[PDB]
Amino acid sequence: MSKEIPTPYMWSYQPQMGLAAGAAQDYSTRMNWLSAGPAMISRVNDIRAHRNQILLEQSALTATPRNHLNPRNWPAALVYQEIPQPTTVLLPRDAQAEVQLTNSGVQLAFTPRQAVLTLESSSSQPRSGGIGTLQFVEEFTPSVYFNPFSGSPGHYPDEFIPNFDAISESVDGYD
Amino acid sequence: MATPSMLPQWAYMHIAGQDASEYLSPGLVQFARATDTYFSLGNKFRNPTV
Amino acid sequence: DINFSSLAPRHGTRPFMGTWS
Amino acid sequence: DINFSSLAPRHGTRPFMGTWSDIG
Amino acid sequence: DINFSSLAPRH
Repeated sequence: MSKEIPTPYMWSYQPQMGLAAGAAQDYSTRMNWLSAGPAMISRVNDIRAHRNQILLEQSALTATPRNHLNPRNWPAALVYQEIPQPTTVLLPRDAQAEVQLTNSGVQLAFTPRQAVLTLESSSSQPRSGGIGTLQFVEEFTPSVYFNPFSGSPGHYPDEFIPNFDAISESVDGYD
Repeated sequence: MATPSMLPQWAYMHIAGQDASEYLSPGLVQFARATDTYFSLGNKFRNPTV
Repeated sequence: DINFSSLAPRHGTRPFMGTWS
Repeated sequence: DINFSSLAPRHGTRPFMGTWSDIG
Repeated sequence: DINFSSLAPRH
């Protein structure tokens, strides 16, 4: 079952169809090479234990529940809305009580009655698509797979493959 | 927790964490200061700068 | 198309209205 | 003495765990 | 060049 306490899987980035461009083992870290002493077995793999533990906690707090590593499209509720709020325009003119003045021979280039109009306005409809880059970090905390490739295929992460498509369940790269 | 996950590795290896004079045992710290005038031990250790 | 005559839209600009202050 | 003087009775207080001494 | 700050404890 358990084969080590393994290095996390770092997800890549992409210009977003809703994929995270697969993931791959972290190889910008030690903790699985050689040369030190045998008294560092609980001084260097206690480190690696600690890193993984911080990851499980970190992922659980900051990540929405999902049935898939890469959903390929987040719902409109779960993209995180950063769209603007309402605003007000003070309209500069009467055009229904300072136009009978120009018909009355007045040329123009606030002296008539104190009618001033305020107009409200809103902002866009919800969008569904790939996740933002600020919210990529919180949705893709590195994953620790603790029993690598154990059990039947069909519970293996195939979403760590940067060629896989989960809405056709095939890997096609045209190579 | 919710802290950086490379924090335990960094702390150990002195890329981040605490100054070697809070990391070292207190007896060694006073030993180094006493014999500072003829047998430096300051350059044998790292201070994290962040 | 075979048209030589514009439409009018038959409605002025902006449906949406603001309150007097 | 043709000269200047500046804010100097206060110093860079930073720790060897952060190059910036915080502000509330 | 110039690499790293003072890496010696202040005694």
